[PDB]
Amino acid sequence: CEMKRTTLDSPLGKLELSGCEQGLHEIKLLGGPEPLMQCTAWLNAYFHQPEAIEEFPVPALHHPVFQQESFTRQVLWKLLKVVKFGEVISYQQLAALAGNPKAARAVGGAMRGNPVPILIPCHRVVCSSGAVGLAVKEWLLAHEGHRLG
DNA sequence: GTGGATGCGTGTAGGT
DNA sequence: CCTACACACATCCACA
Ligand SMILES: [Zn+2]
Repeated sequence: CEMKRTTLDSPLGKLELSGCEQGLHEIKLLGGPEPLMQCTAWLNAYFHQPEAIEEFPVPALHHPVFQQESFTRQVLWKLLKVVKFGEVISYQQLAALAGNPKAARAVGGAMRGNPVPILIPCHRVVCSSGAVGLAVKEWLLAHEGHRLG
């Protein structure tokens, strides 16, 4: 893992993309490799072309959580593959969806644990009460057309 | 290790 | 709607 970084300007501020050649390791908000370019492209699309987003290639993930099966990995995967743009799901819904229905709260942890936010929409996961750096979650949701309250 | 403590949840229940 | 509470549960953390 000979680490590589790169920072991209976004509506949210400065996103620092870091990963190796075997994939993206992490997307982090502050305020030369392919999985990095793919991710940069993808992120740009998400911000200025959410229509053709499903067209841009998802970068390869190489963060340790993505190096072996873990409930947390199952979740993050399910979440990315199932819940698409503009949609939302509740912790428990995802929990069951991932396999474990009673792991609603664990899923919350999995969300806290996501190393690649925005790419892996952990913002699209809300409370089964409809309830929703909170600013950013709300900004992403607004960007995906959601109401307030 | 193991074992208890932890938290981005949720349904039930009563109170304002 | 809101504080209170009981519970289920993958991780984390400190101690052995
Ligand atoms: Zn790597």
